[PDB]
Amino acid sequence: GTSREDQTLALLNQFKSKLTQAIAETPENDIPETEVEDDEGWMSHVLQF
Amino acid sequence: GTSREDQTLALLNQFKSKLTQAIAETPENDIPETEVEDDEGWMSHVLQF
Amino acid sequence: GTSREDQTLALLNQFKSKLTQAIAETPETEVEDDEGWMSHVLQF
Amino acid sequence: GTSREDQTLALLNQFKSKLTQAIAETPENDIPETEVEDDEGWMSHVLQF
Amino acid sequence: LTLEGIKQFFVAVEREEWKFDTLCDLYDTLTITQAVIFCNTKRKVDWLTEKMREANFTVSSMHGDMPQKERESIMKEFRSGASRVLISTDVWGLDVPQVSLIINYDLPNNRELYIHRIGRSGRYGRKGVAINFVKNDDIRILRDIEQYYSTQIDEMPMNVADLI
Amino acid sequence: LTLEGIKQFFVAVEREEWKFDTLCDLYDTLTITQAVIFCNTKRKVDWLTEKMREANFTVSSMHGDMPQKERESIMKEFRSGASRVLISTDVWGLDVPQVSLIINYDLPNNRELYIHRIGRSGRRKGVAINFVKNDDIRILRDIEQYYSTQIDEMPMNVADLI
Amino acid sequence: LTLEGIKQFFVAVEREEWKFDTLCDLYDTLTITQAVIFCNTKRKVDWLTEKMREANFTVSSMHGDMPQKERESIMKEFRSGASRVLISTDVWDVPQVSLIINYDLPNNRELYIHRIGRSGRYGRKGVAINFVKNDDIRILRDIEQYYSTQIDEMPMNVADLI
Amino acid sequence: LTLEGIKQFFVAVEREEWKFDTLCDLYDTLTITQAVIFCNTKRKVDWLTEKMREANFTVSSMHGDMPQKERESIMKEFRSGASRVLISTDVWDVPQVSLIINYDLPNNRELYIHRIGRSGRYGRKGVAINFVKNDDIRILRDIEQYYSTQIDEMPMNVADLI
Amino acid sequence: AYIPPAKLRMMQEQKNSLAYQRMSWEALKKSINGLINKVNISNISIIIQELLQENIVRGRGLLSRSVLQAQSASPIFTHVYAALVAIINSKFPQIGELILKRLILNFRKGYRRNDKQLCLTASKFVAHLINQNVAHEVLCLEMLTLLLERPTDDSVEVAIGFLKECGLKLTQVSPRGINAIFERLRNILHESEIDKRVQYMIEVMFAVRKDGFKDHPIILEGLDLVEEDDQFTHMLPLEDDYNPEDVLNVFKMDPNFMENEEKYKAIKKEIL
Amino acid sequence: GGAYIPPAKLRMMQEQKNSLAYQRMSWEALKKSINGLINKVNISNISIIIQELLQENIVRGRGLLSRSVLQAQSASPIFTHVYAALVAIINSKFPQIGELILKRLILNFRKGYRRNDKQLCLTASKFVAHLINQNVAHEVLCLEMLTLLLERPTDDSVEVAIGFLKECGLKLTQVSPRGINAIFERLRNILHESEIDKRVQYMIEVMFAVRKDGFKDHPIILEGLDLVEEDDQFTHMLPLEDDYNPEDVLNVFKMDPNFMENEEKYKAIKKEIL
Amino acid sequence: GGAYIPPAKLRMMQEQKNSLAYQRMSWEALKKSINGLINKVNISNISIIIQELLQENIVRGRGLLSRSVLQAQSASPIFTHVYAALVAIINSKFPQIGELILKRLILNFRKGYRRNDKQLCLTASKFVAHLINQNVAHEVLCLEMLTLLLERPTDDSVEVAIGFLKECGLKLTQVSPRGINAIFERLRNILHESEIDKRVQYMIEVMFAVRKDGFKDHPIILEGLDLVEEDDQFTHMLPLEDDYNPEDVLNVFKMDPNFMENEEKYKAIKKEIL
Amino acid sequence: GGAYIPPAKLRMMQEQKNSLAYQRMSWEALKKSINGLINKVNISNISIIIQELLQENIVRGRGLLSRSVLQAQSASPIFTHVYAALVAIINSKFPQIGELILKRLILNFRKGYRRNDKQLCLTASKFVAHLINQNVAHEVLCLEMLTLLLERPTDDSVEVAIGFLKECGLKLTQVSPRGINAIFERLRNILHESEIDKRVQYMIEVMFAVRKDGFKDHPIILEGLDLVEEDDQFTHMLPLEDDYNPEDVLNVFKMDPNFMENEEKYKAIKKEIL
Repeated sequence: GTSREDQTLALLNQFKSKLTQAIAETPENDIPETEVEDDEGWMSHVLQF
Repeated sequence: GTSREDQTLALLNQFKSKLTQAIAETPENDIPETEVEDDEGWMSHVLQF
Repeated sequence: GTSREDQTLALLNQFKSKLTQAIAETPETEVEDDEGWMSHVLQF
Repeated sequence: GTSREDQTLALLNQFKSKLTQAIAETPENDIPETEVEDDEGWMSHVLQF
Repeated sequence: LTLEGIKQFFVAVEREEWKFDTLCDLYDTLTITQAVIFCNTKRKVDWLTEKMREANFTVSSMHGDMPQKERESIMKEFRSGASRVLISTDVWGLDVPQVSLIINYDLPNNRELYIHRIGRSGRYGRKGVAINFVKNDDIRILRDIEQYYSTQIDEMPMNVADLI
Repeated sequence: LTLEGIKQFFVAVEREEWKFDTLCDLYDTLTITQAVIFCNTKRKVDWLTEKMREANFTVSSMHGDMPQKERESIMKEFRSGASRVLISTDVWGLDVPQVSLIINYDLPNNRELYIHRIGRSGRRKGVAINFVKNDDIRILRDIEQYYSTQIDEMPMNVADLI
Repeated sequence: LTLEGIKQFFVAVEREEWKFDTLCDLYDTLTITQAVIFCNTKRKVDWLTEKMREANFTVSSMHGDMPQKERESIMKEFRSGASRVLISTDVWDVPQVSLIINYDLPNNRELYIHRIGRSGRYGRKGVAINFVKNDDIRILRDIEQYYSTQIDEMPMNVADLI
Repeated sequence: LTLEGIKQFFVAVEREEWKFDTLCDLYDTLTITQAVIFCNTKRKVDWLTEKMREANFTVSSMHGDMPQKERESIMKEFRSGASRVLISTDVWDVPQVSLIINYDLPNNRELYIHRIGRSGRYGRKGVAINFVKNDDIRILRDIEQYYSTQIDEMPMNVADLI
Repeated sequence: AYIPPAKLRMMQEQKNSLAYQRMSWEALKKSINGLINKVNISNISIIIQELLQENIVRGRGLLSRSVLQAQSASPIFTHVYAALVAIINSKFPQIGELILKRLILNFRKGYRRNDKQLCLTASKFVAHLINQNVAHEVLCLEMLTLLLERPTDDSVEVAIGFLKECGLKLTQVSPRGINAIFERLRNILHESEIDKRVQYMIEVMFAVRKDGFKDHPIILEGLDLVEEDDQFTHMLPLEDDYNPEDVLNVFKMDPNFMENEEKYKAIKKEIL
Repeated sequence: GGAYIPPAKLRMMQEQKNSLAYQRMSWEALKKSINGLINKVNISNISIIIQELLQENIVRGRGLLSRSVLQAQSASPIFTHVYAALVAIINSKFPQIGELILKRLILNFRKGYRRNDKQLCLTASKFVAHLINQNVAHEVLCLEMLTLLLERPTDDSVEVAIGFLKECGLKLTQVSPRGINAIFERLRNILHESEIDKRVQYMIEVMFAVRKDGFKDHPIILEGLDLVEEDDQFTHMLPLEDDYNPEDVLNVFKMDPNFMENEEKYKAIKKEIL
Repeated sequence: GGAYIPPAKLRMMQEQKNSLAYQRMSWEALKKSINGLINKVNISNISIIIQELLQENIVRGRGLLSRSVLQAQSASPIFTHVYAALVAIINSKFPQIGELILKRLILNFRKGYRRNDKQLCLTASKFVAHLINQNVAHEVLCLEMLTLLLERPTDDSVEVAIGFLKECGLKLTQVSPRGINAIFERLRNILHESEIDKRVQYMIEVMFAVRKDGFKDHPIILEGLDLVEEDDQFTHMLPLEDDYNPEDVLNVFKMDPNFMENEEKYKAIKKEIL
Repeated sequence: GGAYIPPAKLRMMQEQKNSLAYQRMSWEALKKSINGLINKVNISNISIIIQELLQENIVRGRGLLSRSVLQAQSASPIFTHVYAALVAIINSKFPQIGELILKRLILNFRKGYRRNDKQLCLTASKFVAHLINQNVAHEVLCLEMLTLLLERPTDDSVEVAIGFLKECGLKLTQVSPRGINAIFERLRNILHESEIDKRVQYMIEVMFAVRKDGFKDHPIILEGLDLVEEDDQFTHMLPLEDDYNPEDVLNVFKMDPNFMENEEKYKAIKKEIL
């Protein structure tokens, strides 16, 4: 019940920590110019269809 | 079928009576000169574009 | 066999004669209840 | 109950498959002579304290 | 699903003994393309199809206990017109356009199944006839269902042959 | 109606015996969202729907003898995704955008029905497969010439060419 | 061709992002019989017709690359009233056009008159709205003086001036 | 009894005030399975066990005045692992003792070997820490010469030398 | 309000002459209606024999009207109805002639009055009665010629639906008639102004001809129950003036009632 | 007066509860949404446009939808038919909107007839014709209008009357053959025993020709717009002569204390109206 | 290249006593059978398709089944739910296949996100949502995906996130109410404190409307697909960010020396799995 | 090298303002506090030490806590059970730290197995057993370990397997009877069909005796350590063979720019975790 919710929110907070820190090390998320890779650079990337 | 049409013709004859009596009560439909109102004087009026 | 078909087509030709001659004599009508059928055309 | 046991035994069978197949590709488990590595070559190794 | 447009009738069979005698009489006075007969129990559907085949009816029987695959094989037979009546208990509207008439040989003890038996979906809704075999015990449930579904069920007249 | 953009293929099944076994094989090698199977006769459509349901297919059947209102009620079931294949004879474009495939289990007897089966109204680019037998190849190259289009022999590589 | 009598307006869209949002707002405040919207590029015309059809507009699309014979068939569809919007670039016959929208301002100036202008003393009087951005404003009053016409800033009261 | 093999250390606590703060620091830098803490008086062992239990230590206390049978019954509790620290004065049985700490140097010297020393040739290679104050250094270098052993000043690097 | 029949048997009981005639008439009507509601392919024989046990010659108009009402309301089973007729006509030809006459007048009435569903049902019934050798093939050809002389969309549709049912019989019996019909169909397909949908159905009609009407057989297996030498094929042209004899549907007292009933029982005990 | 501002730049200016300003904002948004949807309607998108319209609170804003539909029909008569179909759908679900539209349309027609406003006469008559074709209004209205136009016939009156008859003649023939026969008898009587221009005489002759064809060039409803079954439609019977209140107050905003309650109630019936 | 030949014409060419060539033939036959079954699956036939799939050695071909299910879901998202249900059944008996499908699905979603592949994002997100609904994957995955999409939100990111939430919102509400409440709070904040297009604000409004409706148009699992009881399901916990190996080598045939023995072992397990 | 200094003698030297030096000082202080707390833990004080440990930012120092617990368990196996109990509590509030310790423990066990490190094998196996008992790890880990040890059994391998089974056999019997029965049948077959030393016969016989005794000397969890109910525990399932990253970089200090924000966030989570 509430235990599962505490645990899921803890995992989510760890993810948010690893996420907000991954955009810091990426070269200036305001103006980055990278290659079009085939695997992933995903954690920092943003969507533009 | 025929019932609806009997009723419709009854309503139509009632309308024609209310129309011809309005043509009777209008001030001399041969030579009437009125103003250009904004609502209606319609039942006696005739079309002249 | 073929005798039956010859006889059948003779009857059919008599009907077609009465039909093409029935379309000549037809003249807006009313909706009758029995028949005016030989001339009528279908419009559902 | 029994569902958890079926699932755990399925995972165990997967492990046994990956294990018995790991002994085939290793160089002759009867007489292998390798180096003393620091990480792992574990799936084929046998214990000799 | 709803009941608006479905002409709903009931006949005072007064007790079970005359129910069949009523059903047959209906077939002697009405014009039926195909029909679906609904009864509550499985023993009753078995008895009714066995006695109707004896009366030279082409009937297919169905109940909720058969697998979801054999009931397809019998309803395929009923839809093909091999049988002209289908007697069944509650399993589900229906998927047969040729059903001129639906008979509740028994009124449902639990009411909220009635709409699964007689009700039709608007798009595929065919104007049909439903006849309820009510006994003196079933009269209590009969007009208890009229207010919940807000529909109306009229006592069948002898003139019903001339009012579809 | 036109055929432009619709990839048209044919496979030399060579005789009726191998038609069904081919159809099944197609379902074992292709990726199909939904499909429409066309047969000439209604008895063939009945047999095929029964034989596909035997193979645990979710099928809806349709033929020109049913009323113009029950056919709508069957295509509503097929469009809802309750069935994933629609087997039918000649009745009409179609009313399903997600149909990955159209299969002519039978080639049309007369040529002028072909475009009513696979053609699209106002050309979705789709794929059509024709089951041609050694007797049907004459009608194949009558339809290739009449509509001035081209139908290519399907390759084993067709799985990698959608 | 001339511009006399044609009510000409412009709206300060200020940048491209708000162009579409303005167009929709126009359709929410004006009464339009039919309209033809002009854009500069062909990719832009395609993008706009696809994004407007998403908003459930009845649209026909046109660009200068298709042959002079198929666009006859597209404008025949638009004239029949099957579609109520026509998006096109510059290529050059519809009395029902209540409004003309330049979604893009014309790149070279003298094409504007081919878009909005009317031929001869007898010609249909219409209304034109120009989507001007802060970069395009330079051409706006560059075109007003050449043809000696007037383009007024659209008012909030425009709903009462047709 | 002898001292060979017992790693012997001392730390300059400089005065009594810093002894406890040092002891705690040891538990923050060393890995201790169980330990035996030696004090001279019963006053100090009582006070020290009270302060360690206050710090949430699992402690068993022992002194020379209780009967020789109740002290065995207390050491049975300490050997069972119920407590992970045993603080006691000099009395007259635990292999799991990773550490022996002389919270005090023994006032008279001849008791030192009875506290940290081991019985036979192979009892246990262990570590002993002596809490020496600026007044205690004389007793330190009386004990170093009497037993002819050497006690080294503990390094901060001791964590990597067990 | 209707009351179930059991509670009706308690009201009155009869003693076998004047008042009786109406009771037996109503019982015959109900029995015929029930049997016609019951008939299908699997039970055609037992329904035939139970019907033959009833006085269907005295109530010949009643049986005719019952069969026609059932077919008009439930066309899905027309073929089996035709088969039923084909049996009774083989034993009592006057009843078959009566049914055919009233059906022809029904078709003509619907055709003149532009009654779509009735035209479709009556045409299907006549087609399957020709298939059963109950009526002469002349009727089909005359109907198609009428429908196709000055063709409209609806006329062509009904004609094509009618041809689908009886085309195989027409091909076997009168090949020149049906190929002439198809030649007219091609000529109308090209040089006649008509909707695209009906052109589509004309194309599928030509496809069906190429298939040889295999989806529309003459008689389904289980209903070909009278061999050619025992059937009586009535020849009723389309145009002849017929009296449907509605007077046969109303009750009338006959002085030789019991004698006529016994005579029917004696005639029935010979034909099995 | 005042300069027009794009909506994006207006959302940047102010932002907003159950307050009054919310009611006014939602009122204007409803007006704009309805106007846009009515501008969008055509044959290919009628069904989805109907369902999108039903998402809006059409009971509170029934007058807005009514006057918007009437404005669109008056300005673009080429689409009267589809507009009628749209009404025929909403009238099948909310009859009060159909009755309201019919009332103001009849009042508009009478005003135009009195004021000799030609184009308005033509548009209103075409709308009435196509609403009769869609079974929204009772056939009495048509017959009363034709007799009115043909009682004291002039060139323009007969022209407008026959143009209206072209639109509603097939429905009138199917529903009331004797009434339309009276209309045609009056047309013949004016053709012969009345002084008229040669043009209108020719138009009467071609009208008789059109009647002989059975109005096949003017069908009831073109394929794609017969979307309400006869048994489910509600045909309002509004005679021509009755005095109607246009209920103009429905076009002006008013605060209702049960605002959110009424909005949720409309959503609850909408989750039923499919 | 080369012309395709029907299989009947192939059986006349060569016939095969079993080991290497048999393994290759049986591998291709298993691939074809699995592909056909995945093409056949629907709600009305889920049970028979399950048992027929279990008759095949799906643990030996777990990569084949994984690839076929993912291809079917990517090409036919209309059936994602039933696909998930299928997984939910097999995962209840062979959890390794569920873990494999889940890991490659996560890598697919991440690849699409990185590559700005719209359709792949939508399909993978819908698959993740319905696998969450079937208790095959842990709900943490949803919440991290939504936080990723909404941290620096763009129009397209908000669109894909709102479409994803539509499918799994009811499950998230039942299992983790505070997480979904945080998601909705962020949605409100972006609706207000950000400059945005009218369409995307409308999408946020319809999301709030669906939450107010209680996801009545997006149930957890449709009636007929709740076939694994909570106590019998094996819910895999695979976070979004973890580094996974999709084990593509499991899709390529390899000879195993104890082939017939392990095949008999699987047959013995199949005579146990009902 | 260099002489050790008491911490008190350090307070006179330097004093420090959330800059970098504060972060590093607090990192060293957290490491020392965690080490002390892990040295203090026992059965009688588990609750108070748990709450005092939760007062520290164990998410920031999850690698520190993991390696500290692992070191303490490796050096003092007599207390494995209580260590496991500690994990079972913290893992119930922060599953990520339990996953970290479990991954590094499995990797340690595999390293010891490969390197023939007896004491390390025994220690890691005992820890895994008691983590299985506390519902922290999935039972598959046990069964895989026993199957590995007993596939090609040697004297030392059978010793390690039997010592491992002694600790977790009762839990395995309650949870997976068929697996442990397979283990016992294999044990009998080695007792009979293999030539062996007297020691391994004694160990197998005493294991069968312990099974006959019902593991009365090896309970699942000692009275005083059943502190999280099954429904509140998060059982991580990590197979033995999977490739794991021990994430040693989490044991070394690194500056995070949002340090104080994260610390206050953890303080709020601590005011939530009781």
